[PDB]
Amino acid sequence: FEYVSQPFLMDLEGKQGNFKNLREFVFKNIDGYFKIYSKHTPINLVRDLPQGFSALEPLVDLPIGINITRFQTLLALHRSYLTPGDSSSGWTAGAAAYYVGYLQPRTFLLKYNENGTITDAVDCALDPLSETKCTLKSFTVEKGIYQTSNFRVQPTESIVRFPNITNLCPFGEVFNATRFASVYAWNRKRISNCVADYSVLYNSASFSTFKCYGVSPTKLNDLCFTNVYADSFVIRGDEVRQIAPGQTGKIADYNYKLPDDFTGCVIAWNSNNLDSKVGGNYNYLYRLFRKSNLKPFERDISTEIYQAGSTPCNGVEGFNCYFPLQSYGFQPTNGVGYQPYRVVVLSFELLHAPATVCGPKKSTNLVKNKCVNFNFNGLTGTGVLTESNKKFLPFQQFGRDIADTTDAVRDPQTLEILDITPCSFGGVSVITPGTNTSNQVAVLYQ
Amino acid sequence: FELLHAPATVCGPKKSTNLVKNKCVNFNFNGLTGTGVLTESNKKFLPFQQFGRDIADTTDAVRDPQTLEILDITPCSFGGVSVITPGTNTSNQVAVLYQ
Amino acid sequence: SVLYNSASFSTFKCYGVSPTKLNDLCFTNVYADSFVIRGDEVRQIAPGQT
Amino acid sequence: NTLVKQLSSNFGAISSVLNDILSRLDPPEAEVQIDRLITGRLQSLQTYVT
Amino acid sequence: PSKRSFIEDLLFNKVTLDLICAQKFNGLTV
Amino acid sequence: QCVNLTTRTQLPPAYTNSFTRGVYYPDKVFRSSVLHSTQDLFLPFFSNVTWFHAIHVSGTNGTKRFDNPVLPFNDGVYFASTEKSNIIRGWIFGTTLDSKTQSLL
Ligand SMILES: C=CC1=C(C)/C(=C/c2[nH]c(/C=C3N=C(/C=C4\NC(=O)C(C)=C4C=C)C(C)=C\3CCC(=O)O)c(CCC(=O)O)c2C)NC1=O
Ligand SMILES: *[C@@H]1O[C@H](CO)[C@@H](O[C@@H]2O[C@H](CO)[C@@H](O)[C@H](O)[C@H]2NC(C)=O)[C@H](O)[C@H]1NC(C)=O
Ligand SMILES: *[C@@H]1O[C@H](CO)[C@@H](O[C@@H]2O[C@H](CO)[C@@H](O)[C@H](O)[C@H]2NC(C)=O)[C@H](O)[C@H]1NC(C)=O
Ligand SMILES: *[C@@H]1O[C@H](CO)[C@@H](O[C@@H]2O[C@H](CO)[C@@H](O)[C@H](O)[C@H]2NC(C)=O)[C@H](O)[C@H]1NC(C)=O
Ligand SMILES: *[C@@H]1O[C@H](CO)[C@@H](O)[C@H](O)[C@H]1NC(C)=O
Ligand SMILES: *[C@@H]1O[C@H](CO)[C@@H](O)[C@H](O)[C@H]1NC(C)=O
Ligand SMILES: *[C@@H]1O[C@H](CO)[C@@H](O)[C@H](O)[C@H]1NC(C)=O
Ligand SMILES: *[C@@H]1O[C@H](CO)[C@@H](O)[C@H](O)[C@H]1NC(C)=O
Ligand SMILES: *[C@@H]1O[C@H](CO)[C@@H](O)[C@H](O)[C@H]1NC(C)=O
Repeated sequence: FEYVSQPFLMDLEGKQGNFKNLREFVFKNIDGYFKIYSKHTPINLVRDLPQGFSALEPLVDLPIGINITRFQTLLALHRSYLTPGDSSSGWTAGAAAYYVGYLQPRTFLLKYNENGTITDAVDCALDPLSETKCTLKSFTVEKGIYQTSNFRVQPTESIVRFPNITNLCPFGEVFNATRFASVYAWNRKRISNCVADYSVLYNSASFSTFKCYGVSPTKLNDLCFTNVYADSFVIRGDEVRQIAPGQTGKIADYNYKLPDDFTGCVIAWNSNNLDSKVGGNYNYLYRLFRKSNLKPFERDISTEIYQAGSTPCNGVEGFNCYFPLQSYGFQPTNGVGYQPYRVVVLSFELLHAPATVCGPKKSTNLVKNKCVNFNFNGLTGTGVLTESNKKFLPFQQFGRDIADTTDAVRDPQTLEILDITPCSFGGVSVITPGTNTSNQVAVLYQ
Repeated sequence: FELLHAPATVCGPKKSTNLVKNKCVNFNFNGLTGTGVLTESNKKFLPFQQFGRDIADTTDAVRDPQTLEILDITPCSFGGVSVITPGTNTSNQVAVLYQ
Repeated sequence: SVLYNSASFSTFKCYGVSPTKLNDLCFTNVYADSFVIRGDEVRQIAPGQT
Repeated sequence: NTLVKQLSSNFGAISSVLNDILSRLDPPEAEVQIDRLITGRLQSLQTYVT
Repeated sequence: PSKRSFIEDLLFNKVTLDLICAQKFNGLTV
Repeated sequence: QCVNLTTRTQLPPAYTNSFTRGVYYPDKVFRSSVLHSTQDLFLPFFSNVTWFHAIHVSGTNGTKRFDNPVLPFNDGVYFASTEKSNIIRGWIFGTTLDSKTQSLL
């Protein structure tokens, strides 16, 4: 980027007397655009800024698209017979002053004149009068009491509480086992009394299919579950596309049907260097025919002759009689849709029992009597914590209110009951005798 | 892509037609479409200003991309219709009133 | 019912009607189309697709 | 009492607690659920005002 | 201390004006 | 070409109230005789803004200032200059301020 304007010849004589030129600039760096706004005005003052109001018009919007974090101004010094010395010392500088101010996101109420020139503005956070003016959308307010805004005490700390569990449960066995089961006889595994490690599992082995419903994969390390389940099978590539709730498919897909509202996700990866035999591998078996559909999360091990035709087969395997179970044909040399994939399903459930499986958050100290953030096994919010007098039976975890909101909880570590009472909050009222008479106001917190 | 940030600079080959004013017609100003009367405007635009809008967040003034001329936009006259009738029992004559 | 699974079809999924319920509805003048297209073109044989 | 009770309703979303939705869902999938909750509570407030 | 006649006291005792707190925590004020 | 100027005199910075300066047009849409409420990067009213002046004070060992120190950019800059003999000329924006990264001039 380079730009040269038309040539000119500015005056270079050092003027005496008082300052007479004021030059205001606004520099912004937004979305790769360097925006410059400029304004020039004749003045007469020895220091400080004039009190008059003035607007700034856009000049250039240069599209560079780079960082700008530090900046420095350049000054032109004077050399003559009155400044003896070398280049480092033989110099003088004429009188010149400059002011630097920093912007920040604010809301302004601007007034446009008939010609569209901004002649006045109000900063909505300077003082109660300005905020009231912004609320009413006017530069003058009559007398009375006005409801302007609200307030709330900001939190001062954050606390995290997790159960005292140290042993890391092995996800390996359901992932690096020498052999798994068939599609129809899909296996199940329970996981409990664990500290979860979904972090490294996401990207360690360069998985193929990883996609989750009802929970974000990056947020899996922030939630506490109970009795994490695991499924397992190996199946063709194409059916992997319909291993998902609310989706139909073949009878093998009806063997393992997911519920409409399923929390968790499926993890699939490639398998050709262990499930491919030079002579062909046919150990794995799948279903091909059934009477009707199956309920979600249901297993079948029944093996009976399929009897769709109007003839009683009675185990003859004759014409119009088919064995419902068929064996997959897997060879190292086949189509791209013919290599088996190993699939494991993780399912989750919430708010049923004390938490037992969740990730490694270092539990922090407990601070009470001051309303702060908290995290009680995934129960977040804000509020003052204090001792409670309500007696919990040994099997009870927490209590709730009419508004279906938590107001009492049990500390997972020391098994202590605590109350929850959010910070004090309210509206704000401004009492003013009107801008016409005076600019004094009173503030009332209700 | 991005829209409504500056005067347009990249778009396809539409052969620009002649400018007709004082009769409410369709228009197309750099992707700004609609219907209305175009007429000369007295509102002064600063050199950096493109067009003007109103309380209802609809364009009312625009700048001609070719000759850099300011034009107003006013939708065609419209209103309701009222029928005055003495009843089907008596006669089949009616009167019409545009409000 | 028999056409659903007899010949081990590849692409089968229906719009505005559930296939398992196709045996419960009465129609008039059922139409049938016929052509051959490659693998990619199959994915956009669907309403509201270019 | 009815206005306060109206906060304990799904309105079609997965959960009726906004912090729960924010805790376990990324913004692109959380926006629709939050919108459903917002429109339900907006109607519940307009009825009381009327 | 409250300068109300006897009949006014009887009228006040016959009208019955935590439930309130739960309402207060959801932005509802009286 | 680089020369390190000498004979600078130490001087603590001085501050001045910003009054109501720093309002610009936030959009290129014309509006007439209306009030508009908009949120944007604006300089707050009545704020301390840093002040420098480069002047050669007469007398023996007078205060000689050539104030061009590196300053942060943050989210925007409002730079005002009062001039009589055209001393301040231009700006340099950058991150490392050398050949490693680009720098606007
Ligand atoms: C940095 C110091 C600086 C100097 C020395 C300066 C000088 C300067 N700027 C002028 C006009 C102007 N100068 C500019 C713009 C610029 N001028 C620039 O030096 C730069 C970098 C820009 C652009 C960002 C414009 C737009 C005018 C015309 C203003 C007008 O007539 O509305 C003029 C002639 C009119 C006059 O006397 O007011 C002078 C002498 N302006 C400055 O801002
Ligand atoms: C001006 O001063 C600066 C800082 O004192 C000089 O930069 C230093 O130069 C020496 C010699 O090359 C290096 O060892 C230092 O690491 C430099 N410091 C920094 C911060 O870069 C610079 O060389 C001087 N310029 C001159 C004397 O012309
Ligand atoms: C603008 O900010 C400066 C810097 O924080 C303020 O100057 C400080 O003033 C206090 C009280 O006099 C001193 O204790 C500090 O030492 C000053 N800071 C420095 C860096 O010296 C200044 O007061 C602020 N503006 C206003 C109007 O208060
Ligand atoms: C600016 O460039 C750098 C990368 O070269 C980034 O900002 C740096 O961020 C690191 C830590 O994230 C800091 O230690 C550096 O100090 C930052 N640079 C500077 C100059 O402060 C960043 O990618 C770029 N800025 C933006 C907005 O993308
Ligand atoms: C506005 O424009 C008119 C001409 O269009 C001009 O006479 C007037 O001075 C301008 N300023 C004000 C404040 O009216
Ligand atoms: C865990 O640690 C806490 C505090 O150190 C202790 O009270 C508790 O007995 C430990 N064990 C369990 C199971 O919580
Ligand atoms: C299975 O065991 C091997 C051998 O240590 C290991 O490299 C691999 O990560 C394990 N699989 C898991 C942990 O899923
Ligand atoms: C109140 O304002 C009006 C015009 O806004 C003015 O005429 C009147 O004098 C003001 N009241 C007083 C007491 O000055
Ligand atoms: C209106 O209708 C009634 C009933 O049919 C009839 O008696 C009467 O004459 C009608 N009016 C006139 C003006 O004919």
